[PDB]
Amino acid sequence: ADTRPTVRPRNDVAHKQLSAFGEYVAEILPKYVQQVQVSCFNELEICIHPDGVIPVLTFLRDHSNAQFKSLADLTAVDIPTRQNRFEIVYNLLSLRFNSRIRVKTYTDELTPIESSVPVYKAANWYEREIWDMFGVFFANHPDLRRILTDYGFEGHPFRKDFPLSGYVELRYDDEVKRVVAEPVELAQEFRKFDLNSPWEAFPAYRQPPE
Amino acid sequence: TYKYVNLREPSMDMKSVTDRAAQTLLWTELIRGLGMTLSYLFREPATINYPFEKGPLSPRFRGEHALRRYPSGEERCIACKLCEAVCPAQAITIEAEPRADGSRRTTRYDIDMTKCIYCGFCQEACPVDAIVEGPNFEFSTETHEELLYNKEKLLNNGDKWEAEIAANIQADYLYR
Amino acid sequence: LHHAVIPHGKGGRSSVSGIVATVFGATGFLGRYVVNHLGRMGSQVIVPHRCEPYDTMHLRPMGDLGQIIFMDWNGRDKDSIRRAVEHSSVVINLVGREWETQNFDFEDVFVKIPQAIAQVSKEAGVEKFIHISHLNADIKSSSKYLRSKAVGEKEVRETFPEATIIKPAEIFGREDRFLNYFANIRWFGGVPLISLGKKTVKQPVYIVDVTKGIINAIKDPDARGKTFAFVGPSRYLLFDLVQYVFAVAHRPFLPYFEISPFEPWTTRDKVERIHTTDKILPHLPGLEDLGVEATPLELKAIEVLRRHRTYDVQPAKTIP
Amino acid sequence: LVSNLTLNFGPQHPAAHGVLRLVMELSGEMVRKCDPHIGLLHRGTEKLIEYKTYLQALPYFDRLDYVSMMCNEQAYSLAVEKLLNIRPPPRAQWIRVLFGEITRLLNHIMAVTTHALDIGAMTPFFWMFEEREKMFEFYERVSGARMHAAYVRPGGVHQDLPLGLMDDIYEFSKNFSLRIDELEEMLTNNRIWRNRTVDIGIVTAEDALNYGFSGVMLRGSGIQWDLRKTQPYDVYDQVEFDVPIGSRGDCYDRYLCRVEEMRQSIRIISQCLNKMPPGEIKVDDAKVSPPKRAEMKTSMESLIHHFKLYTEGYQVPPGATYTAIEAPKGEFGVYLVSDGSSRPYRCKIKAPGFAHLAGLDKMSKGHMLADVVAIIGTQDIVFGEVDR
Amino acid sequence: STSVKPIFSRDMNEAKRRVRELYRAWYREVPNTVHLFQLDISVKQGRDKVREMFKKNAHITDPRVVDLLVIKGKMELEETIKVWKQRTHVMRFFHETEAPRPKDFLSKFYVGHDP
Amino acid sequence: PSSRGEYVVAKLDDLINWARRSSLWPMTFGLACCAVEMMHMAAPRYDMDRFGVVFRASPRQSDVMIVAGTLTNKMAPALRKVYDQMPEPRYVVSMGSCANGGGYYHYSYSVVRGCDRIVPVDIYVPGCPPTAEALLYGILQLQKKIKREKRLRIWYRR
Amino acid sequence: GVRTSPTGEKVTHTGQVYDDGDYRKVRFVGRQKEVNENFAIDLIAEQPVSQVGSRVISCDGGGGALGHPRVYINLDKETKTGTCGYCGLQFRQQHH
Ligand SMILES: NC(=O)C1=CN([C@@H]2O[C@H](COP(=O)(O)OP(=O)(O)OC[C@H]3O[C@@H](n4cnc5c(N)ncnc54)[C@H](OP(=O)(O)O)[C@@H]3O)[C@@H](O)[C@H]2O)C=CC1
Ligand code: SF4
Ligand code: SF4
Ligand code: SF4
Ligand SMILES: [Zn+2]
Repeated sequence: ADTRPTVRPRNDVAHKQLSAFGEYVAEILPKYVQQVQVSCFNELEICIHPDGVIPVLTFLRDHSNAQFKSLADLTAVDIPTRQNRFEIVYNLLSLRFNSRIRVKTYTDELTPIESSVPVYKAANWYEREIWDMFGVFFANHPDLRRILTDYGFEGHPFRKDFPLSGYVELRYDDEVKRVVAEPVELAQEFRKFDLNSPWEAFPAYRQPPE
Repeated sequence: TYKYVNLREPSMDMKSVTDRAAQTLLWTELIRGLGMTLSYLFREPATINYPFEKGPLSPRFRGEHALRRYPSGEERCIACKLCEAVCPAQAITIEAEPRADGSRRTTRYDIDMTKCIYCGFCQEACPVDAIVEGPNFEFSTETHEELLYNKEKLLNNGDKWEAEIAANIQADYLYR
Repeated sequence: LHHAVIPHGKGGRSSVSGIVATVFGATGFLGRYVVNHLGRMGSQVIVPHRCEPYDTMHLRPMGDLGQIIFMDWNGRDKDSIRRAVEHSSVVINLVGREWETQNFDFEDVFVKIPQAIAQVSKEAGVEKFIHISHLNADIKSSSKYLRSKAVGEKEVRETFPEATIIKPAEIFGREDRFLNYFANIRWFGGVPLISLGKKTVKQPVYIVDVTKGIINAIKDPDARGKTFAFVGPSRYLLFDLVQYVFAVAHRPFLPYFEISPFEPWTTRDKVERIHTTDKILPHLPGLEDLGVEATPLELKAIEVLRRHRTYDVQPAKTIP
Repeated sequence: LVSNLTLNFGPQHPAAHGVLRLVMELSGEMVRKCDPHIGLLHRGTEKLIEYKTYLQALPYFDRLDYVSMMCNEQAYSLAVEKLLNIRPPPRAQWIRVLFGEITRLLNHIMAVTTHALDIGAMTPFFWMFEEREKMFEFYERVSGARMHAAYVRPGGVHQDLPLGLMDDIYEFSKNFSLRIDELEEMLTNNRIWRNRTVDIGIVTAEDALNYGFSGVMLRGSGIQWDLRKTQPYDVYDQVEFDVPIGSRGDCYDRYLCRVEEMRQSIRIISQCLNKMPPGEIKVDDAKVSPPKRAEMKTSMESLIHHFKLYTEGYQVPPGATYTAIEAPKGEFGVYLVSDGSSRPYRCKIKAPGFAHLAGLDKMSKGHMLADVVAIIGTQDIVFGEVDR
Repeated sequence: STSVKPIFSRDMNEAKRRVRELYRAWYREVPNTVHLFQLDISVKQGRDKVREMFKKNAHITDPRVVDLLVIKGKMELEETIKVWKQRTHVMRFFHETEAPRPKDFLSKFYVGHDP
Repeated sequence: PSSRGEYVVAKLDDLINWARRSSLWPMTFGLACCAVEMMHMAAPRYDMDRFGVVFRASPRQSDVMIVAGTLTNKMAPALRKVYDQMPEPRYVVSMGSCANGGGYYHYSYSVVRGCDRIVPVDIYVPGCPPTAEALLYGILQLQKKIKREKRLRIWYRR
Repeated sequence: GVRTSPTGEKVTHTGQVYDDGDYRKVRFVGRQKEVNENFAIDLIAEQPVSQVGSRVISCDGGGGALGHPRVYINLDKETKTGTCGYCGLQFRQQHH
C-alpha cells in the first residue's frame, strides 16, 4: 500500500506465502515439477513434466495442506515457436485456504496427455474442448469428440496457423434444396492492420541478444 | 457474513399444525395468489402508445452514424482514419486524396450498417467531431444493399438531422 | 469484353464472371435453375417480372449483394423491355405457359412476346441472345402450343438471326410439371384415362442438364446463330413411363379436368403434347456438343417423386 | 438406453436463453442420461480477440453473457488493470460496483422470471421485466446504449454520471423492494411452485466442488463461499451484505437464494448512493486513459496520446493471469495472456454456465422428463458464454 | 533420439489392423447411411467414395498419425451411426454444387491466375 | 350494385391484405443478445401484443420469422429446415447486425455472414441490439409492406 | 455545382460517375443515384478572408471544445492567404 492512485498497491504478505508454499510442492514431487515461479501480481506457477499430470493434480486435490477442491479452468495455449507447440494450463481453487495456483504442462499434436477426469469431474468437457479446438489428444477420456466446432470440421480452429475466415462458407442452394459448402470467398477481405511500435516498450522484459 | 434462507422448524403445537392443515384443505395461500393478480388488474398499465409516443432516451443515445459540417458548411472530416482503425468490426472503409484546393478530404467513405455493432467508438476517436451517431433509430430497410451507407448517404443524414445532433452534443460535450 | 466485365476471381459466389444476363420470365420452373447457376458464379443478373415481388423472394439467396434486380415490365409494352436490356451482355427469353388466358393467348406468349424482345435486343445492340424453342416445333403440328411455338421459332431466327434458338424435349425436375403431372394429376381422385398410349415415344430430359447447357452456350463464341435440341440419352414409350412411375411412386395403377380460372390442370391442348411423339433429329447438335452429358431418367427420377412416394425397382425398359 | 430422443430447443420458445440440442436416453417415463450439444452458438469469440486491441476486444466481453453485461466488462477490466499494474481511481471503483449490483438485479430478474416462465408461471415475467426497462435507462443514460453499454473499461469508466441520475436511481431502489415482495407472494408460498423445485436436482456438497460449480450452485447447498467476501476487488470490502446460504440443496433453495441476493443488492445500492465519493472517473495516466476532448484539442502531448490509443492501443507488460469475479451466474474469469504487444495473445473465458451445464447429466439422473425444464432453468444457463 | 510415446499402436503391423477394422465399419455402414438420410446416391457410390479417403492416406507411415487418422474416423462414423449428422453433413464429401474445377495447365491459363 | 372487375378485386384484395397484417404470429429465434430485446418488445412498456402480434405460436403455424442473433454454421441447417415448414405466406425479418452481415462476427469461420444467405429476408432491422422500440418499427413497417401487396389485382390481370 | 454528364447522370463532389458503357448504372433503374448537393469545396470559397494584425493567428473552428484542434497559422507571406488545415478558413495580414 502506498499513496499513489495511479499504481497498483502491492500485497507482499501474500507474495511471501506463495514463495514459502513454493518449495513445499517442489520438494514433495521432484520427479515431475520442473520450474516453479511466482508472478508479481500474486499468482503461483508450477511447471510439471507432462507425465506428472495425475500425480501432481491428484496430490493438491487431496493433500492436507493444499486442499484444492475445485478446478477453476483448463485450456491450452498454442505456441508454434516451440517443439512442444501446445501448452496445457490448469487453474486450481482452494476454498479452505482461499488461494489459487496454476499448473502447466507441455505437449504437441502426437503426444497425448492422460485425462484428468479421474482427478476432477470438472474436466469432463474442458478436455473435449482442448481436443476440439487445438487437436491435443487426451488418453483414457471417457468420451472424446468435438464439442464446439461444426460436424465434420476438417481442421482445428484455435491453432495459430488456422486462417480466421476458415476454409468453407455455407449457403443455401435451391438446385439441391439443402445447405451446401464451398471454398470461402469474402465480399471484403479482412484488413490486416500492423500495430507494433518499433521502440522497446518495457526494458524489464527485454530478451537478451542471441 | 451469511444467513439461512430455508431453515424454519414448524412448531408442533396443535394450533400451528391446524394452520398448516387449514392451509392445505382451504388453499388459502393460493387464494392469496389470486389476490396479487387482482390488484394488478386495477392498476394502470405501463404501456405507451407507439408511434404517437416514444420511449424516453438520453443525449448520449447511439443511433444512425452521420457526418457533420462546420457552421460554414464545410465537411468536418479530414480523413484521419482514426475511426477506421478503431471500429472494432472493421465496418468502416475510407479513401482520401488532396482535393482540388489541396485540402485533405475523403473520396470514398463507407460504413457497413450490418457489420457495425453500434459501439460509439467512432465518435470517440474523431479529433474533429465529424462522424457522430444521431438520435435516429427507425431506419429499417427492405434490402441489404440499402444498409450500406457511403459518403453521400452519411453526409445527407448529417445535414438531415444536424438541427438535433448539435443540440444533443451541446448539452453533453462537457461530460466527455 | 467491356472493361467492367473482365473476368475476376475464382467463380465462387462473390467472384465476378462478366456475364450481365437479363432473364425474361425467370419466375418459371426452368428459370430458377438458370438464375441459380448464373448466381452461383456471381454474374450480374437483371430479372424483370410481372407477378408480386413476393413471388421473386426465393431467387434472392441465389445471388450475391447487388447481383439480382427485380424490375417490372409488361409483354404488351416495349418501353419497359428496353430498360431491362439496355446494357445486358446477353438476354434470355424463357416466357411461356401451359394454358391460354383471356389476356395472352398462345400466340402472344409464343410469337409476339418472343419477337418484341428480340427486336429491342437488336435495337439496343445486345451482343448475344438465347431463345427456348420446343423440340416438336412445326406449323403443321396438331398441338396449338406447338403450332403457336412453331411461328416463334421463325421470327426469332429472323429478327435476331444470331440468336441461339434451343429446342429441348420434355423436361423433368423437382418442380417439373411432367413427372409430377402423371403421378398426382393423372391418378389422384381419378383412374388413369390413357387413350392407348402404345404408339407414342417420349424422350424427356433432366432440368439440370438443360440448365448446364444454356450457360455453356453463353460462354461459347461459336454457338452464335446455331440451333440446338436437348434430349435424354434413352428413349421411352408413354405407356411404359406411366407404369414405371407408379412403381417409384408406389401408387395403384389401372391402365386406361376441364379448363377453369386459376392455373388449369389437364387442359385440352396439353393432351396433344403428351401423345405427340418426340421428333428424331439426328442432325441438330445436342447436349453432348455443349460439354454436357444427358443424365438418365433412372438416376434422377428418384428424387423428384420421392415426395409422392408415401412414407429394388427394375429400371424402365427402353424402346429404340 | 431404451429410446434415445434428441430433445431440441432449436425451435426456441419464449425463453431467450439460446438454442440447445439435447440428446437423452430415457427409460420409459423417467430420464436416465443426457448429452447436451452446445456448438450451436460458438462464434469464435476467443479467436477473434487475438486480432483486436485490448480496447477493441472489450465489447466482446459484453456479448458473452448478454444478461449480465456490465459485470462481464468488469471481469475483463480487472484483468487488464492487474497486468497493467495500475489502479482505477476510487470514484471509478464505486461506479463499477454501483452498476455491478444493478446488473445483478438485471440478471436475477431474467433468471427467476424465465425460470418461472418455462414452468408455465407467466405473470411474474412481465411485472419484473418492467423494472428491467427502468433499469435499462440507467444503462442508457450513462453509456447511451440500452444493453451493450461498454461503459466499464480498463482504467475506470468512460463518462461520468449525468446530473439527476443518482437522484433517480434512488427513486428506483426505494420502491423496488415492494416489487420483490409481490414476486414472492406468488412463487415462494405457492404449493404448485414448491412441488416443482423441492427435492429436485439435489447437488451434494462434495460433488459441487468436484464438478467445478460456483455461485448460487455452491451456496445453494450450504457451501460458504462468495468471492465478494473472501476475494473482494473494488469496494465490496467496504459494504455490508449477507451471503444467503441454503441447506436442502434442491432447486427451491437456489430460487430462494437468487431472490435473497436481489434484496442484498438493494442493501448495497443504498450504501453506494450515500457513499459515492468525488474525483475523476478514469485513471489519470494518459498513456492508458485517453484524455478528455478538452485537453486533446488544446495540448500537444494530450493529442498524441489520443492519436495512438485509438489506432494502436496501449502496450501491456508480457505475462498472463487469471482473474475472476462473482458474476451473477457464478464465477466468471479470463485467462488473458499478453506477450508485450497491444493485442492479447490468448483469452480463455471461464463461463460459469459451462460447468453448470456439463453437470446437468449428473443432476438429471433419476428425474422425470419434465423436470429437466426446472433443472436447466435453475442453473441460469445462457449459451452466449457456453459457446463464445 | 526418436524415443516417442505412442497412442495405441506400437508398430505399423498393429496399426494397419485398425485400418482394416475401420474400413469394414464404413463398408457395412454405407447401406444404412443412404437409407437413414434418404440420400439420392446408390449404395455402390458411397463405398467407392469411402475407398478414396482411405486411399489418399495410403502414403502414411507414422504409427501415431495412423492412430490419429483412425481416431477421427470413429468420431465421423459415430456421428453418422447415431444420426447426429444431418443430410447436409453427409453429402459434403461429394461436392455436388461445385462446378468442375480445371486442373490442366492450359485450362488455368484461360480462366484466371491460380497456379 | 355495380362495379368493374378491377374494383371488386381491389376491395376484396384490400381486405385480406389487412387481415394478414393485423394478425401476425411471429416465430422467434432467440439465438443471441438481440433475443433479449424481442422480450422487451413484448414486455409491458411496448406490449407488441397490443397490435395483435401474439407472443408464442407453433413454428408450424407461424406467420413471420424474426431471426434474432448470430447464425452459426452448426445452427444454419436447422434454420432452413424451420423455414421450409412455415405455411405460406411466410415473411422473414432479420433482426440485429449479426443476423444481417455477420455483425461483430463477420470474419468468424463458424458464422454465416448474414442470414439472408440461408433464407430470403423481407425486413432488415439494424442495431446490435436494435432497441426494443426500433424492432417494433420494423414490425409496423412490415405490416405496411404487406399493405402494399396486390395479389388479386395481378391475378385478375394474368 | 451539380454538373451532369452528357449521358444524363449527376457528378458528385468526388467526380465519380458511371460512364456510358458501364453496366453498373443499371441498379439506378427504377431508383435514384442519391447525391448531396451542398458541395463542400464551393461553400468554403464563399466564406470571406479575415484580416489580422500579427503574423500568427490561432484557428479553432469556433466553439473551442466543439471545434478542431488549435492551429497557429503563419502569415508572413503576402502573395497568398494563410489557410487553416482543418476547417480551411483563410486569414491574411492587413495593409502589409
Ligand atoms: N416443361 C416444358 O414445357 C419445356 C420447356 N420449354 C419452354 O421453357 C420455357 C420455360 O419453362 P417453364 O419455366 O416451365 O415455363 P413457366 O410456365 O414456369 O412460365 C415461364 C415464365 O413466363 C411468365 N409468364 C406467363 N405469361 C407471361 C406474360 N404475358 N408475360 C410475361 N411473363 C409471362 C411466367 O410468369 P407468371 O407465372 O407470373 O405468369 C413465368 O415466369 C417455356 O416457355 C417452354 O416453352 C420447351 C420444351 C419443354
Ligand atoms: S458504432 Fe462502433 S462498430 Fe458502429 S460504425 Fe461506429 S465504431 Fe464502427
Ligand atoms: S476519425 Fe473523424 S476526421 Fe478522422 S477519418 Fe474518421 S470521421 Fe474523418
Ligand atoms: S445482432 Fe446484436 S444482439 Fe444479435 S448477436 Fe449480434 S450484437 Fe448480439
Ligand atoms: Zn480552423
